[PDB]
Amino acid sequence: MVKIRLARFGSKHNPHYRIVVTDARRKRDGKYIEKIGYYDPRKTTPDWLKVDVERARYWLSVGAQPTDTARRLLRQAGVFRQEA
Amino acid sequence: AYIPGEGHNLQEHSVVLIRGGRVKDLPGVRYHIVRGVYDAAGVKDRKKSRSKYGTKKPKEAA
Amino acid sequence: GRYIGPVCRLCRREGVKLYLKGERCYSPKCAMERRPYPPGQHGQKRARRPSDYAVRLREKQKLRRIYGISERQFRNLFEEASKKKGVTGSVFLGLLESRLDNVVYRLGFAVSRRQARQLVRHGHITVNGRRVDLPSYRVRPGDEIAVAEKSRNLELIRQNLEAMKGRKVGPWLSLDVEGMKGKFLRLPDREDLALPVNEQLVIEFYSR
Amino acid sequence: RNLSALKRHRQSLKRRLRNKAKKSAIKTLSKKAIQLAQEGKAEEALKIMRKAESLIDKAAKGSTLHKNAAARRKSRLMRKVRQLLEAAGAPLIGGGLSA
Amino acid sequence: PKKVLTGVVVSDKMQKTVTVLVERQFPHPLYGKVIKRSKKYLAHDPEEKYKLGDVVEIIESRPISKRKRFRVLRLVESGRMDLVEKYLIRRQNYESLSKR
RNA sequence: UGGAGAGUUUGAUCCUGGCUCAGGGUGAACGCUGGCGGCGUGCCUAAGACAUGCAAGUCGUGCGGGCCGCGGGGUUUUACUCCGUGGUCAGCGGCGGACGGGUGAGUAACGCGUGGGUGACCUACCCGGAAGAGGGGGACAACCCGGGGAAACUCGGGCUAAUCCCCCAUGUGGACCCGCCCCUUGGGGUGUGUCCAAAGGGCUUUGCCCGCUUCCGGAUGGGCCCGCGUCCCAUCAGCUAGUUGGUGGGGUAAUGGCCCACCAAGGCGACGACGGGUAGCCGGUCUGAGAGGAUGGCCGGCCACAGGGGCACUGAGACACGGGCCCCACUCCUACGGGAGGCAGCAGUUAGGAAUCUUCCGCAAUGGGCGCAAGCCUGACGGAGCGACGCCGCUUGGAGGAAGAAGCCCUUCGGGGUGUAAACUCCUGAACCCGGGACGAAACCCCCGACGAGGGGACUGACGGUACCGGGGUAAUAGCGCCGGCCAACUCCGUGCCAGCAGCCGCGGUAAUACGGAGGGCGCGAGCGUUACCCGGAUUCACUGGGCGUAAAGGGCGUGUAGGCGGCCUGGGGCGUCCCAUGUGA
Ligand SMILES: [Mg+2]
Ligand SMILES: [Mg+2]
Ligand SMILES: [Mg+2]
Ligand SMILES: [Mg+2]
Ligand SMILES: [Mg+2]
Ligand SMILES: [Mg+2]
Ligand SMILES: [Mg+2]
Ligand SMILES: [Mg+2]
Ligand SMILES: [Mg+2]
Ligand SMILES: [Mg+2]
Ligand SMILES: [Mg+2]
Ligand SMILES: [Mg+2]
Ligand SMILES: [Mg+2]
Ligand SMILES: [Mg+2]
Ligand SMILES: [Mg+2]
Ligand SMILES: [Mg+2]
Ligand SMILES: [Mg+2]
Ligand SMILES: [Mg+2]
Ligand SMILES: [Mg+2]
Ligand SMILES: [Mg+2]
Ligand SMILES: [Mg+2]
Ligand SMILES: [Mg+2]
Ligand SMILES: [Mg+2]
Ligand SMILES: [Mg+2]
Ligand SMILES: [Mg+2]
Ligand SMILES: [Mg+2]
Ligand SMILES: [Mg+2]
Ligand SMILES: [Mg+2]
Ligand SMILES: [Mg+2]
Ligand SMILES: [Mg+2]
Ligand SMILES: [Mg+2]
Ligand SMILES: [Mg+2]
Ligand SMILES: [Mg+2]
Ligand SMILES: [Mg+2]
Ligand SMILES: [Mg+2]
Ligand SMILES: [Mg+2]
Ligand SMILES: [Mg+2]
Ligand SMILES: [Mg+2]
Ligand SMILES: [Mg+2]
Ligand SMILES: [Mg+2]
Ligand SMILES: [Mg+2]
Ligand SMILES: [Mg+2]
Ligand SMILES: [Mg+2]
Ligand SMILES: [Mg+2]
Ligand SMILES: [Mg+2]
Ligand SMILES: [Mg+2]
Ligand SMILES: [Mg+2]
Ligand SMILES: [Mg+2]
Ligand SMILES: [Mg+2]
Ligand SMILES: [Mg+2]
Ligand SMILES: [Mg+2]
Ligand SMILES: [Mg+2]
Ligand SMILES: [Mg+2]
Ligand SMILES: [Mg+2]
Ligand SMILES: [Mg+2]
Ligand SMILES: [Mg+2]
Ligand SMILES: [Mg+2]
Ligand SMILES: [Mg+2]
Ligand SMILES: [Mg+2]
Ligand SMILES: [Mg+2]
Ligand SMILES: [Mg+2]
Ligand SMILES: [Mg+2]
Ligand SMILES: [Mg+2]
Ligand SMILES: [Mg+2]
Ligand SMILES: [Mg+2]
Ligand SMILES: [Mg+2]
Ligand SMILES: [Mg+2]
Ligand SMILES: [Mg+2]
Ligand SMILES: [Mg+2]
Ligand SMILES: [Mg+2]
Ligand SMILES: [Mg+2]
Ligand SMILES: [Mg+2]
Ligand SMILES: [Mg+2]
Ligand SMILES: [Mg+2]
Ligand SMILES: [Mg+2]
Ligand SMILES: [Mg+2]
Ligand SMILES: [Mg+2]
Ligand SMILES: [Mg+2]
Ligand SMILES: [Mg+2]
Ligand SMILES: [Mg+2]
Ligand SMILES: [Mg+2]
Ligand SMILES: [Mg+2]
Ligand SMILES: [Mg+2]
Ligand SMILES: [Mg+2]
Ligand SMILES: [Mg+2]
Ligand SMILES: [Mg+2]
Ligand SMILES: [Mg+2]
Ligand SMILES: [Mg+2]
Ligand SMILES: [Mg+2]
Ligand SMILES: [Mg+2]
Ligand SMILES: [Mg+2]
Ligand SMILES: [Mg+2]
Ligand SMILES: [Mg+2]
Ligand SMILES: [Mg+2]
Ligand SMILES: [Mg+2]
Ligand SMILES: [Mg+2]
Ligand SMILES: [Mg+2]
Ligand SMILES: [Mg+2]
Ligand SMILES: [Mg+2]
Ligand SMILES: [Mg+2]
Ligand SMILES: [Mg+2]
Ligand SMILES: [Mg+2]
Ligand SMILES: [Mg+2]
Ligand SMILES: [Mg+2]
Ligand SMILES: [Zn+2]
Repeated sequence: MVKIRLARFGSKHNPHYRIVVTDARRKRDGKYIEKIGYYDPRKTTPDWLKVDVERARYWLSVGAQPTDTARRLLRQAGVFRQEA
Repeated sequence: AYIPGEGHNLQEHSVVLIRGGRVKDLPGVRYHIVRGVYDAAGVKDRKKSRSKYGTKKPKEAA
Repeated sequence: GRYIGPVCRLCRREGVKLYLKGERCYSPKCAMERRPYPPGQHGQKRARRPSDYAVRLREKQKLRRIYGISERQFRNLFEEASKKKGVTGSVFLGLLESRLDNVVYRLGFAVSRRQARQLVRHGHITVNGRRVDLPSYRVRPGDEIAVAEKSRNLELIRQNLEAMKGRKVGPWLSLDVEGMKGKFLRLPDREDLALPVNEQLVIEFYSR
Repeated sequence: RNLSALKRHRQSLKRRLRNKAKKSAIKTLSKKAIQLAQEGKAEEALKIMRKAESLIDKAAKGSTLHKNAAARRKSRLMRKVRQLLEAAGAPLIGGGLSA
Repeated sequence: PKKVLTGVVVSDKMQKTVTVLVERQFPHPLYGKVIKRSKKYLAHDPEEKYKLGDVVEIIESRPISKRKRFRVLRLVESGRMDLVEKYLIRRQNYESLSKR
């Protein structure tokens, strides 16, 4: 099924994952369906994360699927707080 | 093929390597021989342009 | 790596003082007030009308030999400068001065550029409070260049800073002599510093 | 010197021998109706044609026939029989045909 | 949208089928001179009504047959066997270029 | 926001014109030499052949057995079945193995690029909506027994489990025939007839969860078709029998001459058919002022192939690298009595070659599959390893230091040069020594709240004690090319058309700035050269941007086919052309 995961960028010993929506049968650094933010597991930038919640949950309404590690960020990004 | 420099050690069944580049004075020969390769030893007692002539750096004083 | 060896000979190959030495290339001569002629056996011999090429070659070596920087790193700049818009020629020296080892020579921390390199290299120089042992480092507006604590002494630093009293700094610099700190205020236009070098001839030499 | 997933093949045979046998039936059985509906016997034929319809649509519970397949079969089946019986025959049991 | 073209008919010697000859003017990518082209299609005509000279139209359609993926749209002006002339000459003259 | 020219035809001139150089580029190679780090990149050749290892498995929340345990049911001799938990190894069933990895052979074609079509279609797992999950039978492994073999193993006889198989029921719904309605290429709907479903397993069970079943949507991934674009030779000019159209069938998810019958005789080509040759295409890449030219290697998209061919099975999807059958060739085991294998997966071996690496570490991270979840596999991947192959950063030091030693060069023997260079005196002091030491990790999971939200807690690092931090701390690799002109850099000697240099023009005949060494100089620097190839200069295929009286070039002359081109006014159309708007051009 279509998933939401991390895609290594940047360089060696210097990750800069791109968070994106694409088919699970694609290569992790392949052609994705839609880019929706990034993340720096090194914390070496004020913008070490960013999400387009309006566009993110949409794929969830159509039935997406985040990784166990992509969840973490997604949840710890303020996209899961159901609210009322 | 041309053999550059002064004096060589090439007999009949000698191995060798081709370079490319004609002579001119010598019609019908458009290839030079790389020195200090296979059976082509560099020019002995060469002190100037050693890059070609496949001569290695000699010892100065002792 | 960088150049090493006879330098007063260059001082006089171009036929101009360039103060690559500390006191000497600045004392009575770069070995030239003695012998103001070119090195080599053919020194005291008349010269042949230098060709338009040899002129641009000479006027180039001059400039590069001044900052004592390899032909590598060197042309890289001109291209980066040339890449830009405006004048490039002026922009060029802009990128030349921005070097760390350069700022140090100007800010009197050292007398010679080659002495300034040893400083930056060994780690006796600072930048906004950082250990920057890289002479290639390019500096911008407001950058603070001081000495590190492990070094804020050394009988060689006090001498250099001391000599800097009774002397001024560029219209694009400012030194806190008594504190060991300096600042890069702005990029020095062609005016801000005059030199035996006609850039325009260096621009031509690169459009082979 | 291999993998145990060689099963898949070792299985895939059964599924083969399974829906192969299931299919040889449909063919010989789809014939009955054809032959009959060709020769008057509307009654006895229009019970083989309901059956045929079975085995066909029944088959769609596995990886034998699927998609518009069973549909294309009948489409040509319970349309071919109606044309045959149309010549003489005269209908007898719509048991399968919304005439 | 389904591609739509305007061409003339030169053949109907196929049971249910006609051959339409199309043209298109466009500048040369390197010399910019406005030039013409040509492409014969196999037009589907079930009710074989159209004949030669029929300056008609055609529409992109589902595969009728191999080589035949175009149905006929409408007439644009029948009775033009004049265009079918210069086309007939061309193929006519192709027996004068033979390397024999 | 972008453009340089020079050398060589003559005694000299102008022109034409070719050859040559300076420039940038490369998956490179070769010579001489070679210290550090970082980030890239590394079989272009034999898509030749490959030992060994590894590269896809997973679920006991589908079943029965295996022994092993294991706390331990209960009694007519080595424990017992009873239990549960397991631990499981194989067997049954489920999911994946069609993704991910490699290669460029083939293909000049709807393969690709770009824009569209499908009222001619499929799509498992995922999401949403509606309805269901009623009963009744059966098989094969496992296992016991039997045969053959050296093996591969194989067959044979008889039991048994289920989410395995079968039948009936139920039909929310779906499927097809006909009529009808709307739309209108088989789209939606209607009526009537007939056909069609299911699966249980685990529980902090009596309520949830993990699944099952049919349908209508969502999403994603596709298939098929179409317009335009896609190299060289016309010294390949004619090609075609399923060939072109038809009818009707077979076939598929479905169109199609895809396949098969029969009907007709068509279909294609100088707008280059057919044929031979070369080639995987694009994003991009290199060069260029530009337009162009060249290129498709790493990374990304598509295609194709998986020893050479053919084929079908299973399946949602393959005609399937690590799945199967057959033929071929090749190779290997063998007690020869017979069987085995497919590196263009990761490394490595071998051959070929001018030439291209470790038979390394780790699943810590990211991604993938299986699972309720721990957890499991993962030569994808993260890293480390080798190669100045590339770009980048870094070092072999810094100040002072003589009217300026020695040595070696020239010399008119007065002197000039190497040269602040060294020495020498101070200064710092990369490497190394000691301690410290990571960011990369947070979730999944656990408790609270209902496993929702939220909060809290905990786990895990391959790289490796590595980057980096402190301090201690030593002056510590320099090589290569050129110095006739183009083109930057000159003297002595040796040599005497010899030995030799050479991109071009040309150097050497006893005074050679052109050979060979030396001194000195110019140019670069862990590089410097060489060879080869692409663009540039070449405006030298000239679209931008050239020529044909004598420099290469007007057909020997007409007639004329196709083709290109076309006079003054006015109207319709608005193809070309032009503006705006919008989509696409990741
Ligand atoms: Mg895919
Ligand atoms: Mg979470
Ligand atoms: Mg500018
Ligand atoms: Mg230039
Ligand atoms: Mg079912
Ligand atoms: Mg099937
Ligand atoms: Mg010239
Ligand atoms: Mg002449
Ligand atoms: Mg002459
Ligand atoms: Mg010319
Ligand atoms: Mg070159
Ligand atoms: Mg290549
Ligand atoms: Mg090989
Ligand atoms: Mg071979
Ligand atoms: Mg377990
Ligand atoms: Mg595969
Ligand atoms: Mg792949
Ligand atoms: Mg490889
Ligand atoms: Mg690779
Ligand atoms: Mg061909
Ligand atoms: Mg062709
Ligand atoms: Mg036995
Ligand atoms: Mg039996
Ligand atoms: Mg039973
Ligand atoms: Mg039933
Ligand atoms: Mg309908
Ligand atoms: Mg049932
Ligand atoms: Mg159980
Ligand atoms: Mg495909
Ligand atoms: Mg048909
Ligand atoms: Mg199929
Ligand atoms: Mg057909
Ligand atoms: Mg048909
Ligand atoms: Mg036929
Ligand atoms: Mg002709
Ligand atoms: Mg054409
Ligand atoms: Mg042609
Ligand atoms: Mg061919
Ligand atoms: Mg090829
Ligand atoms: Mg291109
Ligand atoms: Mg580019
Ligand atoms: Mg440009
Ligand atoms: Mg271009
Ligand atoms: Mg190409
Ligand atoms: Mg490759
Ligand atoms: Mg690739
Ligand atoms: Mg092979
Ligand atoms: Mg698929
Ligand atoms: Mg496979
Ligand atoms: Mg296969
Ligand atoms: Mg395939
Ligand atoms: Mg394999
Ligand atoms: Mg093997
Ligand atoms: Mg390998
Ligand atoms: Mg290897
Ligand atoms: Mg060899
Ligand atoms: Mg590697
Ligand atoms: Mg892992
Ligand atoms: Mg994982
Ligand atoms: Mg799980
Ligand atoms: Mg394994
Ligand atoms: Mg491993
Ligand atoms: Mg790797
Ligand atoms: Mg290195
Ligand atoms: Mg080398
Ligand atoms: Mg002196
Ligand atoms: Mg001296
Ligand atoms: Mg010194
Ligand atoms: Mg000390
Ligand atoms: Mg410690
Ligand atoms: Mg874990
Ligand atoms: Mg928490
Ligand atoms: Mg926490
Ligand atoms: Mg340490
Ligand atoms: Mg230290
Ligand atoms: Mg020293
Ligand atoms: Mg040179
Ligand atoms: Mg030069
Ligand atoms: Mg000169
Ligand atoms: Mg001579
Ligand atoms: Mg002579
Ligand atoms: Mg020489
Ligand atoms: Mg002499
Ligand atoms: Mg002479
Ligand atoms: Mg020379
Ligand atoms: Mg010489
Ligand atoms: Mg010298
Ligand atoms: Mg010299
Ligand atoms: Mg090189
Ligand atoms: Mg240029
Ligand atoms: Mg022109
Ligand atoms: Mg001309
Ligand atoms: Mg004329
Ligand atoms: Mg003449
Ligand atoms: Mg003439
Ligand atoms: Mg004439
Ligand atoms: Mg004429
Ligand atoms: Mg004639
Ligand atoms: Mg004529
Ligand atoms: Mg005419
Ligand atoms: Mg006209
Ligand atoms: Mg007109
Ligand atoms: Mg008009
Ligand atoms: Mg637009
Ligand atoms: Zn000086």
